[PDB]
Amino acid sequence: NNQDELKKLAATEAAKSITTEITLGVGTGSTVGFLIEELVNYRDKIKTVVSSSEDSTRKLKALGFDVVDLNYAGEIDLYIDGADECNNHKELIKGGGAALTREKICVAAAKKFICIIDESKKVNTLGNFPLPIEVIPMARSYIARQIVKLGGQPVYREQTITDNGNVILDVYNLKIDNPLKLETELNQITGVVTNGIFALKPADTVIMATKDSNIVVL
Amino acid sequence: NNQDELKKLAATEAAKSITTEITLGVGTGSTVGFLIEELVNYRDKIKTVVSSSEDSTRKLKALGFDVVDLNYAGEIDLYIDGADECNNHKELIKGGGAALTREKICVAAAKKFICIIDESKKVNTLGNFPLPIEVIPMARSYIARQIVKLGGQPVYREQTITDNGNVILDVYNLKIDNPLKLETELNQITGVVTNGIFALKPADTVIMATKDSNIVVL
Ligand SMILES: O=C[C@H](O)CO
Ligand code: NA
Repeated sequence: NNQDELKKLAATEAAKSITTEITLGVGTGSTVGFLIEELVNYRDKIKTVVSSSEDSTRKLKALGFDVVDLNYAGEIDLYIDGADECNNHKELIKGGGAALTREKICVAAAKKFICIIDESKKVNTLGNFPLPIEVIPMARSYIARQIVKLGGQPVYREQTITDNGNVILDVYNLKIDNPLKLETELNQITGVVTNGIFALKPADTVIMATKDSNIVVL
Repeated sequence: NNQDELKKLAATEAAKSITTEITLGVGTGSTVGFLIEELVNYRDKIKTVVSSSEDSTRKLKALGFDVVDLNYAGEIDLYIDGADECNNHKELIKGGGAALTREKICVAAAKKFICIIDESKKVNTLGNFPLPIEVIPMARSYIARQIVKLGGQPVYREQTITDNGNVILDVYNLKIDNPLKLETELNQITGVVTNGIFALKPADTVIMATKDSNIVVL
């Protein structure tokens, strides 16, 4: 297997979109890890870095990058991040491992979002990967009940805490054939901070490393 | 303290709805302070107490009530709270005391929501009192910009952190003629934790103390 080589390929290809002086936004996760290492070749163009997690921030600072709060940066020119799932319309499930809320905020504040994935993330319909939802701890049980009513199977990630001080519910069993509609419905549930459907603002570009080490750009 | 007398009047009237043994939900603020005080008369009827703020929890425990986390309380039977504004359809603006998120969660989980106000909170169109919006800190400026596109004037509430570790934007200039629509569209903004429009789940009962010390029930 060469999943790491595919991740590195997609990350290396994406970094080439850094062609001018920008405020760069950086995702979280294993694929982004390869992207972060590649950024040492673009120091002349990276004016400002905004980070979606403390894990990414730690890695970026170790490489000599000046990571600033989004409030100080204003807007991101280019945000680069991975995904758990990507469908045929560049709509994503994100937030599996960490950073759901700040990743979604970074995407919102970014003029361009490039998603980097290996082929295993590519699906026709979202939902096989469980949907992460970050929730206010006090509302966890109420929200789980409302998700049951929506047809999902909610599970509490017991003892997990986000860097926003919140908890996570994973939703299993969902066939998400209408991402726009379900992302909207979940946003309406009191106590939901963020849900992991990235559809209302999808990826602008998807760089996919294929099983044969080719690059396909959606 | 004429207004204080009106608030005590409204709170005393609401407390009389505690007729059977219930799971009680407690709001936040000066009006609720008079209700909490009155709760000593209803001890034998209050099995469980859920609190909407740390401030209310300290007060409730100072009077020897057992404050119970909503997750093991399950469903609130009766929630009593105040508001910043109440229109003609029992749709509210809340969050002047910065506790809107947990208050909104309590309302969602409550079988009956009783809102207690003096007549100065009664309006025909919501929005003259600034709409509070709880916001993930890193998303503050981004959200401020989006609020401007909705015709609002966002002002960061200085030196204020919520029980949930978040910041508040107070939004001026909105004429909220369709609170259901605006509440829905603010829920769609990435980084918004809770907005202070209580309309999709309005109050079930409003108890209003008028300027001539009478009680009007809406
Ligand atoms: O405490 C002040 C306001 O009633 C918050 O809703
Ligand atoms: Na939200």
